[PDB]
Formats: sequence, C-alpha cells, structure tokens
Amino acid sequence: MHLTPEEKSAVTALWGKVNVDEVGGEALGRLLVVYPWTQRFFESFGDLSTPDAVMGNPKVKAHGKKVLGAFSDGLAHLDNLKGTFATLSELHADKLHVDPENFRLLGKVLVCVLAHHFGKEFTPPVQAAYQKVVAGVANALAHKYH
Amino acid sequence: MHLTPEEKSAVTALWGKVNVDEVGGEALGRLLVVYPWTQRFFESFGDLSTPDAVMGNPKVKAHGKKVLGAFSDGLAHLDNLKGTFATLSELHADKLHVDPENFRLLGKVLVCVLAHHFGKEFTPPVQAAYQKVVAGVANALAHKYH
Amino acid sequence: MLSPADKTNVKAAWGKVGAHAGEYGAEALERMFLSFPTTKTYFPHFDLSHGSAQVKGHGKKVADALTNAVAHVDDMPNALSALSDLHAHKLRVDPVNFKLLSHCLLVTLAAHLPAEFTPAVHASLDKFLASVSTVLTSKYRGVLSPADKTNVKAAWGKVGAHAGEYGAEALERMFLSFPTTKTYFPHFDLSHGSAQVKGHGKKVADALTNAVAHVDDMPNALSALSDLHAHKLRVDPVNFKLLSHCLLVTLAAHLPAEFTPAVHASLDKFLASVSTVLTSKYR
Ligand code: HEM
Ligand code: HEM
Ligand code: HEM
Ligand code: HEM
Repeated sequence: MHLTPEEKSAVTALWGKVNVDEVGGEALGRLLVVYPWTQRFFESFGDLSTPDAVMGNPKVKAHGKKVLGAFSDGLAHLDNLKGTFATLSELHADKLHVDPENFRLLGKVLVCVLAHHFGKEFTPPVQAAYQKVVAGVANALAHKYH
Repeated sequence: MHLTPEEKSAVTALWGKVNVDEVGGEALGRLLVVYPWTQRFFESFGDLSTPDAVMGNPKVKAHGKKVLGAFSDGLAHLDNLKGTFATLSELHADKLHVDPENFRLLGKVLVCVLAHHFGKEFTPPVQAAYQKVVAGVANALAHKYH
Repeated sequence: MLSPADKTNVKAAWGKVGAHAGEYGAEALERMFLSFPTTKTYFPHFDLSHGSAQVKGHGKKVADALTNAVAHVDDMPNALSALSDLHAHKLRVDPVNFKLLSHCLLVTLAAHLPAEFTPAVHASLDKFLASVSTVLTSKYRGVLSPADKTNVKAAWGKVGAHAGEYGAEALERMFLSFPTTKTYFPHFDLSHGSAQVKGHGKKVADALTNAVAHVDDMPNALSALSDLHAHKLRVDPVNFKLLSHCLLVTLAAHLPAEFTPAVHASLDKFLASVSTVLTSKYR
C-alpha cells in the first residue's frame, strides 16, 4: 500500500516506541470487553466474564502479543500487504473461520489504545496515517476468504 | 477488477436485455423512496413528496438514464473500472460533494431492481457476479475522494 | 419506527409469500453464501452444497421466525426475545452480517413477487428487516445499564470545560481520517485551526453534554436535532459511526486515567445510543 512520505514517517516513528507485548495485550483485551461477541473465538481462554478478568487473563495477554507481533512484521512491508499476510489470511479463513469484520474491530480498538497510551503525541495527522494502515492490514487479512 | 470469464459472460448476457432508460429511472426512483435522505441532492427536481411523485418525476427519470448510461458504458471496461471512472470520481468528490455511501446504496437498489425485472433468471450465481460489479463500480467512483 | 402503513405492506407481502416461506428462506441463504462468502464462516459445521437439508432446514427456521415477527409486528422485542438471547449469547454473529442477509431476503422477494414488490412495499420491507435485525442484536450489549450511565457521567464531568475543544479535535480527526465526511461541509474552511470547525465542535459537544444530562430521556432532548439531521442535513447514517470513533479517540488521548476498558465500553455504547436517536427519524 502507498502512503505519503509524511504518513510513513508518522507510522514508523511512533511504532518504535510501542512495546508490542504491552499494547498487544491491551488491544485484544479491550476488543473482548468492548465488543464481547468477539469472545466467540476464545472459549478455551478461560474467565472472560468481566473487564478485570479479561484484562488480567494471561492467555489473552499472550495472544495479543502474538497478534500484534505479526502486525508489527506487516509494518515492515507496507508496500505489499497482501503478499505479506496471505498465509495468515488462509489460516484465518479456512481453519479458524474468523469473520474478517473482526479485523476491522481490532483496528478500531488499536487506534484507541495508541491514543490512550501516547496522548497528545497521537495527533490527528498521525491517527489518519494509522487508520490507513489498519484498514490496509484488515483488507490484506480478508483477501483469501472465498 | 477481477471476474471469471463465466461471471463476465453472465453479467454481459443479462445486461443485453436491459432497457437502460427504464431501469435507470426505476433504480434512481427507488433509491429516493427507500433511502429518502438521498433526496438531498435533488431539491431542484421538483415534487418528491410521495413515492408515486418520485417515480413519475421526469427529472428523476432523466437523471437515472444518465447515471445508468454511464454504468452501462462502464461494463465494457470491467478490466479497468478505476481508469474508466476517474474523472467522474473527481467530479462527484470535488464539485458535487456526493458521499460515496450513496453509490453503495444505489448498487443495492439496482440489484433489487434487476431481480424484480428478471425474476428466476436472476439466479444466485448471477447475483453474485452483479454484486462484485456494483461493488467494483462503487470503489472506482470513490477512488478520488481525498 | 414502522408506521401502520409499513405494517400493512409487510403483512400483504408476507401473506403472498405464504407457504413458500421456507423455500424463499433457503434461497436467501444460498444467495448470501454466494454473494458474501465471509458469511460462511458462521456455518463451518454445515454442508453448504446447494439444496443441502441443513440449508433447507435453517431456511425454514429463518422464515418461521420472520412469520412470527410479521404476526407480532407491534410486539417485536417480546416476540423475538428468545432469538435475541441466542444470537447475543451463543451464536454471537457480528451485527454487520444481518444487513447482508436482509439484502438477500429482499432480492429473493423481488425475484418471486413481481406484482407486489412496488416501490412503497420495497421501502417497507427494508425497514422491517432492519427492525428485525435491530431486535436480534439488541442484547449484544443491551441498553445503557446504571454502571454505564455512571461511567459516562464521570468521564464527561472530567471533560468539563474542554468539551468544546474536544469536539473540534474530534471533527478534525474525522476529516483527516475519513475524507468522505468532508462532503457534508463544502461551505466550511476545514483547515487546521478553522473557527468554523471550532464553532461547530462546540455545538456538537454541547449537544452531547445535553444528552449526558438527559441520559434517560434522550429522544426528547435530542428531538430537534433528530428532525434536523433526518429532514434537512440528511447525513448518511454510516457517518455517525465515524464521528463516534473519533470522539472516542479524542477522549482517550485526553483522559489517561479515566479511559479504562470499562469506561471505553460504556462510552462506545453511549455514542451508539446517541447515533441511534439522531438517525431514528430518517425513515
Ligand atoms: C491484525 C489482525 C490479526 C493478526 C495479524 C493475527 C495474527 C494471528 C497469528 C500470528 C496467530 C497465531 C497462529 C499460530 O501460532 O499458529 C493467530 C491465531 C488466531 N487468531 Fe488471529 N490475528 C489477527 C486478528 C484476529 C482477530 C481480530 C481474531 C478474532 C477476534 C483472531 C482470532 C484468532 C484465533 C482464534 C487464533 C488462534 C488462537 C489459539 O491458537 O488458541 N485473530 N492470529
Ligand atoms: C454508479 C453510480 C453513479 C454513476 C455512474 C454516476 C454518473 C453520473 C454522471 C454521468 C453524471 C453527469 C456528469 C456530467 O454531465 O459531466 C452525474 C451527475 C450527478 N450525479 Fe452521479 N452517478 C452515480 C451515482 C450518483 C448518486 C448515488 C448520486 C446521488 C444520490 C449522484 C448524484 C449526482 C448529481 C447531483 C449529479 C448532477 C446532476 C446535474 O447536474 O444534472 N450520482 N452522475
Ligand atoms: C434475519 C435475521 C435472522 C433471523 C430471523 C435468524 C433466525 C435464526 C433461527 C430461527 C435460528 C435457529 C434457532 C434454534 O434452532 O433454536 C438461527 C440459528 C442460527 N443463526 Fe440466525 N437468524 C438471522 C440471521 C443470521 C445471520 C445473518 C447469521 C450469520 C451469517 C446467522 C447465523 C446463525 C447460525 C450460525 C445459527 C445456528 C445454526 C445451527 O447450528 O442450526 N443468523 N437463526
Ligand atoms: C454525534 C453526532 C452528532 C451530533 C450530536 C451533532 C449535532 C449537531 C449540532 C448541535 C448541529 C447544529 C444545529 C443548529 O445549527 O442548531 C449540527 C449541524 C450539522 N451537522 Fe450534526 N451532529 C452529529 C454528527 C454529525 C455527522 C456525523 C455529520 C456529517 C458527517 C454531521 C453534519 C452536520 C452538518 C453538515 C451540520 C450543519 C453545519 C452548518 O452548516 O453550520 N453531524 N449537528
């Protein structure tokens, strides 16, 4: 995907400060709290009954770390999101059967978490750049669904 | 946009039976009835007060003929919708200020009209082909919105 | 809401469907599976081959419940209460997909009802399927709970005097992140620091302040605004989701301590409720 120079710079500069483990646990956990129907994929994760249980759930933390780790790897290949995510796209479509709309919900929550964590530094132009990136990653993950 | 040969064939085969002016007037008229907020662009067209007045409104008909004529011409360039509709995209974005969501609503109404007009000949596979095409046209018209 | 003219139209169309309801329901699913293949992720446990007994069986159950909704059009939440619970708590189908099946049900009816599917009946059927989808998804998160109201009132109180500033930031975020929304303000200077943007953000924020102060009586309190968006401005309903998102992003960026997961959830629910009221009179 193509971004302006200023947009790419905005995205990579901020991501250098992101501790993927911490933000990853937080983004997945909020997804499960704010849009609880997304819990349908994580029945084996344990207690997800309340916000505090979700946020302290070590399996939630570890999965978020895994998910955003892969996302992170995607940012290093902004020029070819489809090719980078094709295998994981197949995985999600054919084995996990995850409705790609979940990728978009996760995108929305992720933007909220970056704003929460970084505050004033997450300016309107930086958000716009990230919105393009999370949309492009969701589209890349949805590509192999047939 | 990518369709299979058989999808391309099925779309072009049915379109050969379309009276573009009639279906155009019908599809734009139904858009204005079913999703009345779309009337916002057409206050210079006169009486839009009842479904029968919308459907019988000569300016509505004329606009539908224009719109679906452009769509029609678009079907001859299924391999290059983006390029085919680029100037029209800029026009709707910069001068007409039409929210591209309207193109998606028109695509939904057009699918319904084709089913109504053609009945059983509008089979589930024929619909799937048209759904890709109307989404394809919407994305192409939304492309220059910046 | 469905007018009595809508209910008459729906009852006429569905009466005509009559005994084919099951068959039409199965056709709608097949059309859905073909046209929107992401919907198949909810049925990995089915044989989705054309004419499969599972698809036929589910088609008839879908149609039964619609017949039930038609026969209890004035009492829909009550009548579909068990179905609501099941989708909210068990199946947990993302609400986006209800729109896709409704569209395919509409295409199916059009293809089988040439005489009855007039423009006004089309509009009524569309409204009815949207109402059904609303009821079936109403317990996913439910109405605002007393914890939600408390959470919203605390977060907004903390916002206090900066409500106007935050509203302008949210608009700026919205214009930059979702450029299609700019088509509603061709008459504005949308540059950064624009006073038109600041003045409008203050109006938006003041209306939200009004809503928080009337959380239990929101439709009346927002009635003039509902009128204005429905009949004058005529903003496509999709756009309310985008501003809500940017309002949430704005609050997150300014409320480091207060924007907890629980408060985030309550705020998201609150803004969806506000958006629901503001679009309630469109149709
Ligand atoms: C940016 C979006 C996403 C990325 C990059 C991503 C990436 C991944 C990766 C790397 C795995 C691990 C595979 C393995 O270890 O073999 C995985 C598995 C999984 N993902 Fe995704 N994911 C994303 C979004 C989602 C969302 C939103 C959901 C559902 C709400 C989801 C549901 C799952 C499930 C259920 C698993 C398997 C967990 C288990 O093994 O118990 N993913 N994902
Ligand atoms: C696939 C969808 C569409 C296509 C192909 C299309 C195409 C066109 C064309 C060919 C023109 C004339 C431009 C010229 O004469 O240079 C036009 C104008 C216009 N369109 Fe679109 N259009 C579409 C959808 C829409 C929708 C959904 C709306 C609004 C609900 C809309 C609103 C307008 C308006 C307001 C005008 C100008 C009317 C006039 O000046 O007489 N268009 N469109
Ligand atoms: C017009 C909206 C809908 C209605 C009226 C409806 C109604 C129903 C009914 C009557 C049942 C069976 C209840 C029972 O057996 O106790 C059911 C089950 C189910 N629904 Fe919904 N449904 C709707 C939309 C959807 C959508 C859009 C999806 C997903 C794409 C969906 C996914 C499912 C699934 C997966 C089942 C379970 C199938 C099984 O295991 O037998 N529903 N629905
Ligand atoms: C959270 C939802 C919203 C609220 C509470 C809200 C509230 C308001 C208020 C208070 C006004 C001014 C009324 C007056 O002049 O008396 C207004 C006007 C307006 N709104 Fe909404 N609004 C919302 C969302 C939106 C969205 C999403 C759009 C379109 C993208 C929009 C477009 C407009 C426009 C174009 C005006 C008129 C501005 C002017 O010409 O001065 N609104 N809104």
